[PDB]
Amino acid sequence: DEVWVVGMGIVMSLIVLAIVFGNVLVITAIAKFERLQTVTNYFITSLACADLVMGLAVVPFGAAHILTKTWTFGNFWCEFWTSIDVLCVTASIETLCVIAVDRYFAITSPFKYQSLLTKNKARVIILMVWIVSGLTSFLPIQMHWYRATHQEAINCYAEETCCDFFTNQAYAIASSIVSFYVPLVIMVFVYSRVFQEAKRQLQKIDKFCLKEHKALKTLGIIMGTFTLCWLPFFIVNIVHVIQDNLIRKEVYILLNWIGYVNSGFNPLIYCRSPDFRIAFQELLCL
Amino acid sequence: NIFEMLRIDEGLRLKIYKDTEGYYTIGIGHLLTKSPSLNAAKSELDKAIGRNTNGVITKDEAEKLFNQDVDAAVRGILRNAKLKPVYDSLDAVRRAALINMVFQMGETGVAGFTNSLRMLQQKRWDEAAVNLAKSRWYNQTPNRAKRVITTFRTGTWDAYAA
Ligand SMILES: CC(C)NC[C@H](O)COc1cccc2[nH]c3ccccc3c12
Repeated sequence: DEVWVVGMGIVMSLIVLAIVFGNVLVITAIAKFERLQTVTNYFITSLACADLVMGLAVVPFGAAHILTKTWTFGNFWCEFWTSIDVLCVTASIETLCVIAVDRYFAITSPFKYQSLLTKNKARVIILMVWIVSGLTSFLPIQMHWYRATHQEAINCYAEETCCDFFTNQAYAIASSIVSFYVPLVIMVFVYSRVFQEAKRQLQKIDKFCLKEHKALKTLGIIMGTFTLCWLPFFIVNIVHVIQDNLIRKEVYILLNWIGYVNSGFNPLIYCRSPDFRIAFQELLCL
Repeated sequence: NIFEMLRIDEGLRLKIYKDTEGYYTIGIGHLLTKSPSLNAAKSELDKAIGRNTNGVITKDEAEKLFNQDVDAAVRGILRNAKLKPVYDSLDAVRRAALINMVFQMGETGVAGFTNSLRMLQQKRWDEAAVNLAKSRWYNQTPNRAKRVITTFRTGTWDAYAA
């Protein structure tokens, strides 16, 4: 169906343009305005960077893969591409986790709603996040530790026109737990405690601004969204590790692409903040 | 087009490998030689190429060889007295399907079906498909056979692209 391929081309093009446009907007707004410069928005900058790399580097080539029903870019770029993908997701979840922890230690310090870390510490933390992310993504992928030993996967690897991710049960489990699950549980617990704290405060005596609680609600929204988008995918991984082919490939791809679409939700979620809204409408010449 | 068809069905491999028969093959469906010896395959290859490949070749080169093989394929199909009449009565699409069948099964192998060719030349598709579905080729590779057959009945690329 050429008509179908064009329709999908238009849809996913709108998608990519949406992602790039949005995250670019976020980054520009955060970098340009001094009012928007804080540890939290530095982490948000890292996140929008991850989603941006997702927009430019990964999503387009995936779209091309599905539309053309084959890989035209060669094995080298296939591998590097996958590396980019896993790297991005890992870095993202780790970033959100770091944000959660930061908010926890910030709300509960004797001085309240104030985050003890200065600027050069935050940058260091982000750098480390990306380092360990690429350490748990690129290395395994560049060392071919994921590669399955069955003839199908081998044929797909040696095949230049075939890009498909095949993982031995071990890599599936280990990588999915380390790169996703652990930091997920961490984030959930920590930020739950953060909401508990926020509630123990808001009911307490004055004065502590409501805007900050709204901000906690916002971050809570980013995290909730991310987890809700990527969860079905990472669940299915373990599903196929236990009993493989219990779920159709198409479905897998679908959930995969849900996780993808998640990358453009953040820019729209940050609109909750009056600051980001003023900034946005400012850069847009409104 | 046809190149896309073959590029899909057979597949494209950058490095030398042994085919389903154990023979040495590289690029798209290009047979270096039939022999357990990698050195003979290397000789054949270097003779087909400009310089020593060691068994590794570029995408471009692979395409060059594929072109030589398609040329030789067309020439063969034309020279064969049995296949000639059928290929002349087939439209470009079904011609491509045929060239596929000749790529995979070779001249003789394809000339193996007398009635299939007979009816293909008679513009009777369904029956022909019914004949090709009971074949050995279909049983061996039911996927490629189903796609090619569907290409014969439909006379369109709808089997290879949606
Ligand atoms: C279509 C492909 C190339 N992209 C897959 C997912 O988007 C994200 O992949 C991951 C990100 C982070 C950790 C991961 N562990 C895995 C285990 C199996 C499959 C994917 C992943 C994975």
